[PDB]
Amino acid sequence: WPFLLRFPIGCFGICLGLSSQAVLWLALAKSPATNFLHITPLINLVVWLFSLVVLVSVSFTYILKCIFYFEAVKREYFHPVRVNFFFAPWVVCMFLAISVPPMFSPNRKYLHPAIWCVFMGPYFFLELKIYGQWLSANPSSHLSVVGNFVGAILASKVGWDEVAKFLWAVGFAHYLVVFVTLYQRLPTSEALPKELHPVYSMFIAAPSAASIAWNTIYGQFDGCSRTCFFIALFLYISLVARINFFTGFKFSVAWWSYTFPMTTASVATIKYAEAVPGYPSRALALTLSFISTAMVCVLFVSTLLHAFVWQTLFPNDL
Amino acid sequence: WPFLLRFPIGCFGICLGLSSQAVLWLALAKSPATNFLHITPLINLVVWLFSLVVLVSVSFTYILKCIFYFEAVKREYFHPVRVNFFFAPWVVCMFLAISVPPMFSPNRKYLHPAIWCVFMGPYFFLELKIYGQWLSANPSSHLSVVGNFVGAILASKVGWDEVAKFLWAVGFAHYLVVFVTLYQRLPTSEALPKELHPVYSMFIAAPSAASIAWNTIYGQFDGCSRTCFFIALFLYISLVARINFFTGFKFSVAWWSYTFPMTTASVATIKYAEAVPGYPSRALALTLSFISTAMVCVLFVSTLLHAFVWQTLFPNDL
Amino acid sequence: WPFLLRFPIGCFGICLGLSSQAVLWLALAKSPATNFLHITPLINLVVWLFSLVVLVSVSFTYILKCIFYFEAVKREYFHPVRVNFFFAPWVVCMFLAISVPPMFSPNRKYLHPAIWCVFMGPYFFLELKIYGQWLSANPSSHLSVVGNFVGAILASKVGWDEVAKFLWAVGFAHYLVVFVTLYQRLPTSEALPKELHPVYSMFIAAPSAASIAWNTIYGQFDGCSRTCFFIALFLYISLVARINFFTGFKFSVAWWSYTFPMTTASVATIKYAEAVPGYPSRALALTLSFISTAMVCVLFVSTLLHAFVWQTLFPNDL
Ligand SMILES: CC(C)CCC[C@@H](C)[C@H]1CC[C@H]2[C@@H]3CC=C4C[C@@H](OC(=O)CCC(=O)O)CC[C@]4(C)[C@H]3CC[C@]12C
Ligand SMILES: CC(C)CCC[C@@H](C)[C@H]1CC[C@H]2[C@@H]3CC=C4C[C@@H](OC(=O)CCC(=O)O)CC[C@]4(C)[C@H]3CC[C@]12C
Ligand SMILES: CC(C)CCC[C@@H](C)[C@H]1CC[C@H]2[C@@H]3CC=C4C[C@@H](OC(=O)CCC(=O)O)CC[C@]4(C)[C@H]3CC[C@]12C
Ligand SMILES: [Cl-]
Ligand SMILES: [Cl-]
Ligand SMILES: [Cl-]
Ligand SMILES: [Cl-]
Ligand SMILES: [Cl-]
Ligand SMILES: [Cl-]
Repeated sequence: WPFLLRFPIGCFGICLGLSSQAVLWLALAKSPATNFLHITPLINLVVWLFSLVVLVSVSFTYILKCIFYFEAVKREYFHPVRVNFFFAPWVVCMFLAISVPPMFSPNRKYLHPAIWCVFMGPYFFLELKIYGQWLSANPSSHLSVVGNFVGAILASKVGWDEVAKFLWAVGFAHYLVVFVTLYQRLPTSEALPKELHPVYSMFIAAPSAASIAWNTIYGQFDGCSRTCFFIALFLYISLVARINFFTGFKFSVAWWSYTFPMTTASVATIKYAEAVPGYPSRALALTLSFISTAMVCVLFVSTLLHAFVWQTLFPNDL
Repeated sequence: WPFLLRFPIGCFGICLGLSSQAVLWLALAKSPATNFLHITPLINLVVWLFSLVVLVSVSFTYILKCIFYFEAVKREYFHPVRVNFFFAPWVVCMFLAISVPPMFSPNRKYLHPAIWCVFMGPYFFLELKIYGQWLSANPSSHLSVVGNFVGAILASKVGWDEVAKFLWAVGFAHYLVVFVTLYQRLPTSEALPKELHPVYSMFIAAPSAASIAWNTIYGQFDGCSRTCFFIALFLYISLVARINFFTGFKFSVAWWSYTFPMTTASVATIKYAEAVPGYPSRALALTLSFISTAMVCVLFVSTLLHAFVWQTLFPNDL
Repeated sequence: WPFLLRFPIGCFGICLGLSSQAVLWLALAKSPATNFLHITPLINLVVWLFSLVVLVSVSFTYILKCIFYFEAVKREYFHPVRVNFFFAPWVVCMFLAISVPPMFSPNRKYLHPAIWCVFMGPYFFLELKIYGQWLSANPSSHLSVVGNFVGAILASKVGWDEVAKFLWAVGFAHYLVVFVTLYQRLPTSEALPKELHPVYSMFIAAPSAASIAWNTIYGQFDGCSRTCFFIALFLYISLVARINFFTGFKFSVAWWSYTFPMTTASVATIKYAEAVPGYPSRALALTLSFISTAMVCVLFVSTLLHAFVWQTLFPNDL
């Protein structure tokens, strides 16, 4: 009935809509293969702050939710679906950490190693606790895959090359089982808003994160980064082709969780253009970046215009 | 009751018996490690034409089947087993495309790129349609594995090295799930003609096709091509050892679908001899090629002598 | 009722407690990264003989068991759990073969190839027979994984580099399915002595054996050996963290089968220190070796003091 009680966790995904984008506009300002466009770095300055403000506000309201109604938090945690959203704040904070604007650090040779330890203490603690709790047959909504690759990226950025290999191995081990189990029962059309958002978006995006983590850790675009990227591209093509355009769709706030895969799948190709200099690669990167940015912007406008003039966004007594 | 109605799709496999062989006799005429044998290229000329004629005749009779009795085609398509034979004509045509005799093209530096696009338009269309139809728990008789590796070979031959990597990645992704699911319930003895031919032959042959596609695309026999080939060899050894010779077997026209794996597993070793010059490798390649050719020839003679003098080959009202 | 009838097969695991250790004390006497410690080779001399004596005695009593009560052997073999112990003698003998003290062979450039063939005749025969018997849905207690990597190590030591690749490929193929199937139902706490010892120890140790076999066969610590080792380390960390220390545990003779994984996971890190010269790697190797040796010694003392003064070690009429 009150505002605090009627608050879904999916609001974390809203941050995932923006923070990942904050990465891409940095790459377009520093990509050696995209110097034809005069993309000023100032475009990155007015996105990182917005993402940080959104994260701060959402974390604030969630903490105010926990301090008052603990029974709601306990009920939400003990769910077969909503567990995957408990890794969201760490991932969003890590994506914000990677994309610091150049103005803050004139010489960012290496970031201080405190942030990585601070952000992987609780992450491994929560992951181990969740896995142990669930272990005591569909092990697809209780294992984390995306966080390991982002952590490998962060560790490589900090300066611990050796550490990031462990995270990459753990992420690969956790991803193989999920890919084996889930692919046989992949959701069909007219099921995107059918209470599966925390699961099927971070399964077509993790293949792309590996293509970035491996390239960052090794520095050479070998065959390892040229296969996971193509697997992600094939999945993207399958989703684009199989969807039913004739049936159509209706607006939902839950669509914000499906913008992360296509947003993180364009930095992969913009970092792939650097390896193979050619017209098709640059055209593909540009068109994917354009469509991702346009969809993000139109979704933001729609959710802004559907929240203030009308007060029907928040469901009551879920 | 009539000839047109009583016509199984497995006739496509007959082409798979010959066209793949047309590849091998080309390799034996150009293998640098098999120049001791004075294998004239003329042996390849009188096999490619035969395979093309067989394909033309079988395609003709199948088209005449479709134009008259559409209900039979609809019933055959909506089956849990017979779907896998709907990828056969494209694979056979592609194998015929790879093994063009040298006489036709005096300087075959690169084939024209039209053929690959013409042959992968419908192939991807059909694969996507079939997967989407089945998705809407044994996902082993509705996914294609062999076609991707042959397409990678064809794309590498044409001149698009970059394209063939995508097909290789897709084939690997589709093969891993099939290998995981099927290996736990591998068919036992006295079950080869038990209505499973479209499935278990293209599971012990796809591991060998990768060893050829990777070598062709990269040009160096690295460790990637030295593991899938050994997996295929181990599967071959298991089939040879476990089969019950005491029980015996009876002649069946359906045996023509099991000659493709051993035929395509000998070009792998004849292209593996080129990497490691040694007596055991050459002996293994020669003996596998000999046994495959002998079995193909004896099967052809048996099916020819069991078709004209006696009119009991075609079952009535399946 | 009699001694011969009341004899479990798990006694083979006792040899696995010692023979693997005989390897480690050899490495500490020859590791270029552990020359600070003045570890004399004499420590290896008084362990290999002990392991050989234990193996001889246990094999003797098991043969005397088979010659008298064949029905007991038949009943033990036809069990859903006890099959995995039928590969133990070959593995222990192979581990004894690898760790021959230097004094016996002044110039051990290459071992004679007879031993490998003698030890892989029966091994492949038994593996194929067991797989064929079981095939005619939890395929986790009838497939062998560890033996292939040890065989690859032995073949590389003998001088047949090419042969050991086949064993590595077979081991990888058999391990992938086991890892996929078993990881979803990994045993929880208070279940280590719950009649699962032949299964869950050789699943957290096989990942480490690959890191040694690949390094031995190729001679360069590439990325292949730096991922399976980390997977094994992650599994080790998960076991250490998740176990319930508050509940405690009671002594059991069956604990001897769980000392093999941590014993074979320390030679991996002592051979990993040679690739990356650094303080953390050496400290990790030293502490793992110390804890493994201490646990082995305390378990041996406990099982010696629980066998002679008290006669309650052997259960009657299992
Ligand atoms: C969707 C993603 C996140 C899951 C991971 C899929 C893997 C099964 C793929 C991705 C990268 C692929 C590997 C990429 C790099 C190599 C090394 C590669 O080396 C070469 O490229 C040949 C010679 C050279 O250039 O070094 C040989 C194949 C192999 C092992 C590939 C095998 C299959 C791998 C491991
Ligand atoms: C039956 C087939 C079709 C399925 C594919 C099985 C894969 C799981 C195998 C086949 C090739 C193997 C890879 C082959 C090549 C490499 C790179 C390889 O590089 C080396 O050979 C070491 C140093 C060098 O020579 O480069 C390290 C292991 C690895 C990744 C192997 C890991 C396991 C792979 C991917
Ligand atoms: C727990 C174990 C026993 C199961 C095996 C897990 C595999 C899926 C892992 C282990 C080694 C990994 C491979 C290790 C070596 C390579 C080649 C590697 O080459 C590089 O390291 C980049 C450039 C170079 O240094 O050669 C690229 C990734 C890849 C294929 C890795 C992909 C994933 C592999 C095959
Ligand atoms: Cl970036
Ligand atoms: Cl996740
Ligand atoms: Cl060829
Ligand atoms: Cl297929
Ligand atoms: Cl050793
Ligand atoms: Cl085992």
